Amino acid sequence: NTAASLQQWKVGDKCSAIWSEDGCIYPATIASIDFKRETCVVVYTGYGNREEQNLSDLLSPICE
Ligand SMILES: CN(C)C(=N)NCCC[C@H](N)C(=O)O
Repeated sequence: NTAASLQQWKVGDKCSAIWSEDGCIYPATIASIDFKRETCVVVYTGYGNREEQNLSDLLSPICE
């Protein structure tokens, strides 16, 4: 189940995010967090793409 919904993040943290385009988990680092939108922008590592994710949706990063 999705137990990791108790996520609290800071900018510059590595994580994994769901790509809007494929819907898959990809490695991304937090570029900015807007606690009011309860969301944060992540930059997909290796790609350079950036999109906004929910703090609670963010998953633990890769082993890199
Ligand atoms: C998780 N991400 C961002 C990716 N798997 N990206 C691949 C496509 C990257 C290209 N700049 C584009 O956005 O079209």
